[PDB]
Amino acid sequence: CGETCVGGTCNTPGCTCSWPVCGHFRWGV
Repeated sequence: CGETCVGGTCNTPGCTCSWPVCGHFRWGV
């Protein structure tokens, strides 16, 4: 998605948290 969940919170509809950053595991956005 192009974000960062340094706090550990990125549970969005269609996106996952990837501390420090945020997005996915394959792409990372």
